[PDB]
Amino acid sequence: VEEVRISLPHIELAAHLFGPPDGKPVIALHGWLDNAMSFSRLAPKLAGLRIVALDFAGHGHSAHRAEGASYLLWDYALDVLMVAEQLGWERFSLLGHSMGAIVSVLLAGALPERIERLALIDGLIPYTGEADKAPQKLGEALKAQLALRHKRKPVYAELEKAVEARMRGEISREAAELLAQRGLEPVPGGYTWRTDARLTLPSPLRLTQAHALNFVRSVECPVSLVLAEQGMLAVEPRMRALLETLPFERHHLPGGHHLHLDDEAGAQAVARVFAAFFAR
Amino acid sequence: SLQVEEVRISLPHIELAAHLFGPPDGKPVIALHGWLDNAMSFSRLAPKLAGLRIVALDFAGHGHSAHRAEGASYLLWDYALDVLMVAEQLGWERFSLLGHSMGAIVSVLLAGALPERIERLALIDGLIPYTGEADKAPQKLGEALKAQLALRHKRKPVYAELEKAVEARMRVGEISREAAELLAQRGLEPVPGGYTWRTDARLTLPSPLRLTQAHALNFVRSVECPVSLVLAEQGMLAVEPRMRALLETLPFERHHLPGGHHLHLDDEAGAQAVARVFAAFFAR
Amino acid sequence: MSLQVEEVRISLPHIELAAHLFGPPDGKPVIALHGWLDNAMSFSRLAPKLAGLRIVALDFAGHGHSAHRAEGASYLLWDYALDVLMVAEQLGWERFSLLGHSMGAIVSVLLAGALPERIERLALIDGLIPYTGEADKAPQKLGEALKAQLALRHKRKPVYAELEKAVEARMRGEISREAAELLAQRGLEPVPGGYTWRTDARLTLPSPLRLTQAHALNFVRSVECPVSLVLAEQGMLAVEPRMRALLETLPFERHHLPGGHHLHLDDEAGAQAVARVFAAFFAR
Amino acid sequence: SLQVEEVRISLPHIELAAHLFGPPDGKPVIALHGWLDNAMSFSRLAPKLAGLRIVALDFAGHGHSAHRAEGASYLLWDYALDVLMVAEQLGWERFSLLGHSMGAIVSVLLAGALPERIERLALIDGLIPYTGEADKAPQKLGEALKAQLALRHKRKPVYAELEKAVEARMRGEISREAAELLAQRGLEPVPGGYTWRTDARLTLPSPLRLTQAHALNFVRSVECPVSLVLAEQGMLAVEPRMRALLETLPFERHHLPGGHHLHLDDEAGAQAVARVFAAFFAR
Repeated sequence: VEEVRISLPHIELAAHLFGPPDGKPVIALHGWLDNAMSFSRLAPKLAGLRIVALDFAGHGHSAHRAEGASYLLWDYALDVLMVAEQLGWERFSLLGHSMGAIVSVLLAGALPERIERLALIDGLIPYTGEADKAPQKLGEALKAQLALRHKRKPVYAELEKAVEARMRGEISREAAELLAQRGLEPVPGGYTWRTDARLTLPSPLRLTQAHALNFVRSVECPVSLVLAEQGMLAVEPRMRALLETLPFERHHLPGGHHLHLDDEAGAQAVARVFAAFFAR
Repeated sequence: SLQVEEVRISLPHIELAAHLFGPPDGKPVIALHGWLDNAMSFSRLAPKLAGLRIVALDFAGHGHSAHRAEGASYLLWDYALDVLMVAEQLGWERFSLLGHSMGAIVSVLLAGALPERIERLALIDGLIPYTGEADKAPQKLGEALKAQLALRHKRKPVYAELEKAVEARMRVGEISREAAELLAQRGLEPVPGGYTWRTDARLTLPSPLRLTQAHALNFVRSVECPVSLVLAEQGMLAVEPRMRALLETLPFERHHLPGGHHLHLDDEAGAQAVARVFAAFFAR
Repeated sequence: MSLQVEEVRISLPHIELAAHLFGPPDGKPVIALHGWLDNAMSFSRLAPKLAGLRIVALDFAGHGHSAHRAEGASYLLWDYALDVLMVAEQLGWERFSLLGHSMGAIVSVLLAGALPERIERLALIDGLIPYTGEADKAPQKLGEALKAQLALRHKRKPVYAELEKAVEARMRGEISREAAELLAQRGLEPVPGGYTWRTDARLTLPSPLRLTQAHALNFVRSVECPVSLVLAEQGMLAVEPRMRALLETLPFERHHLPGGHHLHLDDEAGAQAVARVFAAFFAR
Repeated sequence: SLQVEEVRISLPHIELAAHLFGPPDGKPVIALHGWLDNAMSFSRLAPKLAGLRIVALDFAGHGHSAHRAEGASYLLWDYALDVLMVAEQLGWERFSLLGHSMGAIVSVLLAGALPERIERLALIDGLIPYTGEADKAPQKLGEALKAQLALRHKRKPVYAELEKAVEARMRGEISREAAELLAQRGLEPVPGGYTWRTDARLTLPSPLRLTQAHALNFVRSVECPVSLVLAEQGMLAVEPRMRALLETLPFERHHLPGGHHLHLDDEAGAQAVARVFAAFFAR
């Protein structure tokens, strides 16, 4: 049994189950618009771990949220905790990529009694926004909502065009293909990339810089952070300075933002860091 | 001869109840009530404001409005979207807001986020939310996550007798009997025991992320339209020197009136006192 | 002295309904059921005249101010029967009576024949059995139902710029002007162009599976309680003259009255006529 | 290169799960499983039907498809509507049905009601539902309504042990391998172990049965060729009314040794069903 629905009171999520049932409890959280197959290459190289690779709401094969509900970061955080409860987990670890890493940091800092450790791939804090611009951002969010019912879902008459659509938005062909297998939905024309139109909405309220700094400082468990030298630190070198103020174990590795999925090579690089980490 | 007075308003994500006051050609006003109250909050004030088309909206989870769907939150800017969507569904471009307590706070958020849309703000004994700083936000989100896990356990009181239900609404001068009776007519629901104050258990939840003090101040300083704020002499705001110091730096017109937090509902004289301010304000 | 509760939500597990409450809390418990596309104000003239009774004038799902059913749910006659039974459970009612007009009378009979230990009495207004269909046409009928379900996304609801054009629209659905007005107060919803008769597009769908004539007659035979039937001279018997003979085979009390199908709502005289019948019947 | 095998199909009112089998350009077939089963019911059969594009659909409330919304029914013609909407979502106008048990009953209803859409029926040990006449209909409606009131109270069993949950599946007759195949798509994790993911409303009795005349009228309105596989000693095969009825029908019958789940119990049983249906889809 490697593929299940997990029924929470408010939503039903999909998950793929990796590793043995006696292994260390881990939930694996993927990035924006991705899904659990983000851990195709990586989950099976971390033996000793019972890895539940969760589709976030509105991604992969998990349900779309009910009408009116938001896709904010702490809504995912609540989903993940309730997945843990529904499994009977008390303490567990989080393996996170990109947005998934950000969600993991929030949970760890909000509920340090629940999180045993963090294995994070090329993600840490959200894009932030300050109080002076907040009235303005809420207004943008309110207007984007009035346009929600007119959003488009593109259609690709053939699969290969669906795969390469995903590359122009950057990953390898095998990565795109692996995501597509869990990520595509048949429509009359052909396949579309299953998603919830609300996932493109601007947030009504970003965390300030002080909020994000406080979350990251509230983490109490060990942290292993893999940084793609062609990834996030290529896009934000102010991150470098913040990372120096933190105790997290940093490993810079070749590859891009999805280094753990692009290649067997990247995945094996990531796996060796995390296998070490999970063993101590 | 014909007057539609009670309606549903269909938003794409929720269906709300509203009571309509005034001539269909009056200045457009949406009235927003307080936490765990309902449209009858305005049952004495709205008839007294006779140039105005007042849409007295029940907020989600309140009065006769639907509860939100499973998993949806009840945050201030959730109400703000709903209110805006009500204006859309009514075909309103520009409109004014009349708000009591929490409804005043939602009004201020809306006005500061969408200055182009809000003509006027008439606020009763509310302005800014309770705020929380970033140093406690992680602990606050932990509390919210835990409260969500424990939400299953809460239950709603049942009153076998209606007078018991009104009496539970007053619990020694915070709200009058007449005020609790008016609210009770739109706020109670028959159950097997008798009556319950119709509500959503999720309205109990703590916010996962409070606005910071800086956030609250930026919203109130982004209000560009005329504002008339009425403060209850026997409420908390008119007593908070931190409120006085704030209002003194803002252009909002201010009036204090005898009475409690529900002064516009408690009796005719209060409603008329408040009417006198807002009727002059709207007549400009 | 105390203000009483007249308008409420009634929370069922799967839907939330609206009802208007008439009469003394200790009155004989009655649920009043209206016709297709009408609503609880179908009983606005008649209920106040039934002095002994505690009448819960229910909005059916998708009508008046009750919620529409969730995505994919059907509006078959027996779905209404369940909602009515669940309403009584939510009121704590063990045994109860029914007062039904048109489709409401039909639902009442289905309920009374299916669960006779709960229905004490039926008061029926110019309704008895549904339109039926035999097995030889069933595949065709389901086929039609599947095709209509596929075409349902394209249904839209008329918009009336003018309150009075929405009322006249209802007079050609025949019914007096004051009756259309009365129903319009509970049946109209504000939309951007003005007013729409609030409804669910699914109420236009054909049944996937009609009751056979034998079904209908067995539901009628299965009624165990006393039944009072009112027959409008220009109503049901003027459309289906076969009905007169079926009725002569049933122990239902029959009262022939003037007026059309909505004789209880068209005018004060119909309501007075109908009320003296039902008031006699409910005193026994 | 890699192919899409597991998918979500979005209908306006509900979201279903399906496994896709066979060549993209195959003869279009939607495969329909039986009561309380899922698409793993075809795990053995469908790979053996090589010319066919088989959309093995989880019925609402089963397998990995979503449960219906609050208040919605699980009646045979709600499944029929779903199957039709899935065909629309796939862009299929004419398509074939492969149905087991209740899946076969739903398929007959669809063919009989929309002859223009159904090209063939390949039915396994299913034909018409249990019927009930008008003289019992009020009693049945009342039982259905009393069942609805009491549904609230039922809670689903929880099996601390995965194999205890499988063994529960075994109580008609079915093999351990068929049970485990179904359990891979039909079990969900729960605080105390595992539960068979199912909607409780699936246990409710119908409010309104088809009469015998309805059922007969549906089977007799099927205008397309049908291949009916019967289990040799099943109730459908031997009850004199079913044999008598079936003798009057233009359907291609084949009685085969095996249980109600003969297409799933064992590879041998699947091969046997494959041969029949393979030939039938070739003509």
